[PDB]
Amino acid sequence: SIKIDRFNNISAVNGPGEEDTWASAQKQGVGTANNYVSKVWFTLANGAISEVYYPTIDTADVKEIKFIVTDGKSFVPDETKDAISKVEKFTDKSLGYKLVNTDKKGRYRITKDIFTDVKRNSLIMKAKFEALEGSIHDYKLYLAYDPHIKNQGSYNEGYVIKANNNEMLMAKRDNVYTALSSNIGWKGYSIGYYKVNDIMTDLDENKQMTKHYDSARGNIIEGAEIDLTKNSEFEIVLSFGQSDSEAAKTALETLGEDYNNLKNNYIDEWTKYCNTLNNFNGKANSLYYNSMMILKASEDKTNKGAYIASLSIPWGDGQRDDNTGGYHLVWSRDLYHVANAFIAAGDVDSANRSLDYLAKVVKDNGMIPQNTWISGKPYWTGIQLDEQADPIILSYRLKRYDLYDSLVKPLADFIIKIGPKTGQERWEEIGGYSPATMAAEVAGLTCAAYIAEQNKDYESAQKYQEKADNWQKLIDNLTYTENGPLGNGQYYIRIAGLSDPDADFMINIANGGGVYDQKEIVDPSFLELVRLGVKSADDPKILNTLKVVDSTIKVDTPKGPSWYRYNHDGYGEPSKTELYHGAGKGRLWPLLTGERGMYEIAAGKDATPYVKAMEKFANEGGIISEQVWEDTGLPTDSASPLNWAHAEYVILFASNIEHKVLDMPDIVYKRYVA
Repeated sequence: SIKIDRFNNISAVNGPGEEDTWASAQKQGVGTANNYVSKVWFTLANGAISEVYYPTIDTADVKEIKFIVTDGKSFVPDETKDAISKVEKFTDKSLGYKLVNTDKKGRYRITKDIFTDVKRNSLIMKAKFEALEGSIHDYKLYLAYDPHIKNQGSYNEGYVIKANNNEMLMAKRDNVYTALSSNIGWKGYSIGYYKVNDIMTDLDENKQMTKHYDSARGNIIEGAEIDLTKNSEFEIVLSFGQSDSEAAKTALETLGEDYNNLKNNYIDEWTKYCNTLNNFNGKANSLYYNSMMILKASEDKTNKGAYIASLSIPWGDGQRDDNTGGYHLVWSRDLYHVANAFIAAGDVDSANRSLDYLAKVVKDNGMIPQNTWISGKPYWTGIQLDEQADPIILSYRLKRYDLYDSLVKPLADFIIKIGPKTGQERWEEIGGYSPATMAAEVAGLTCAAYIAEQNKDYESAQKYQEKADNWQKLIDNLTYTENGPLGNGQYYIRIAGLSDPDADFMINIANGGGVYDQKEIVDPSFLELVRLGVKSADDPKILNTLKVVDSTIKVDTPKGPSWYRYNHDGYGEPSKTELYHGAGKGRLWPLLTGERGMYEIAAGKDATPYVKAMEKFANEGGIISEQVWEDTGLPTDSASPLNWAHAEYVILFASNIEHKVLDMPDIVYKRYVA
């Protein structure tokens, strides 16, 4: 079959190396083959491949793969920080990327083509080096691969082998192996310890490879020099496997394939998917398709229906390298919104798979936990009522009345047992009576009653609706203050702790936000009331709240308007030069710009400016972050892409064209807002 020869000629010294961190969460791009066979996902940041996942979407194995160039005499620039990167996709209907990194000093230029092998688990990167000033022979090019197998940078075992006369740098941890190869091979290799004797450190001192270790374990960096005199353009392949032979064999198969063929196959698969989506009479734009592919690419390929929140590690630069994947979890709320985008786009199958995933969760838990791993196992144990309701609402829109016994009834019964109060509202920080959460509960029980009737369970149907009607009539008395310190004192507050929104009640804001009276805090989430058809867009209580919200937490950035989640939000960078580590300052959410746009449509007004604002908030790669700065409207180091925000953009974009709220459950609207 294959002839692999391993050798341990020289082991690295003075390990295990210093501790590491993940890459910046601001991504230039994300991708994966549009099939379930190729279980590899990649992300791009700062002009280079950042985290790479295998064999599941919540299993990061790589921190970075970047190029380092030097003249072998003095300067040593790291492309990820000493060069300007420009990103563009192969086409508007494929998650394939081209990167052009131009040295800030204009000495060199590196161009990359990145995508995966549709048939096997391998990441491909074609690259070419160009000498802008002087001659190419005056430069040295080195590749630095940083493996963080199974979500951790420490204790990574690195070594070198030879598969069919092909020198591959190997890395392993438990059952996960990686193989790094070159179509033209390496001019030299070395596996050293991070910040000790790694390729980067070796160059800072010698500006050329001095060490050539072929073994190491800990926080390692697998470096290699590219023989430029042999070819300024080459192909780098990274394969994965559950063994040395598998990884190596996979790399050999990918390398043996014709480049253009692999690339075209990758693009065609993605294009095929895009062309299956509604184009809205030719109005569908690039951001629409980009958003839909990103969502499509956010599903685990083993646990189908498991869509994650974001394929990034927020403020990763400041996060320690051990076990990280906060946004790599499944939230019923985010999944619900993502499913709505798939529905709006015409990909009903994807929405149903996500619903069936949730049905599986309810079967094993009897309810929806705060969030779960992609496997379906519960993670956090917070109690969010809105999360118990959304799957019911989705069951209704997908007309999946077959899930009544396994999904609808258990969740509806659970909600009636503990509602209308919630353990925590959608920001997952505080409990009480929330207009957004109660809106979800009313909509969910109404949809549950509808489905119960379809199943001829009239007893439950009546029970559910009666509860829904009762809670709907109490929303105002429980969350609408008329004694607030803001504006005219009349508005829905973020959340009430007691059964009287006019009473005094101190709450503790998360992330070091401080202590304030419930009446001092407003949250744009109240618009969920109208979004779900629980309240009319022209209800004077809604308008009154809007005045207070825009006077306190609205900001017109040079990219357009956006809003904070609520006053005194601390979930974000404390300053422009500091990363979020638990206590800082919450920034603007393009997600909320989209939600306001959706409300405007409900109010019978043009939402184009909100569509345009979201478009400008997206970066060069068409990726929308969770948060953006108030002064420039540019992305912070928050999670990106924020799948929920892309889903919101898709729904807003489409809704603004149809002139109606495409994801609002009609029976709820007809009963309360019509």
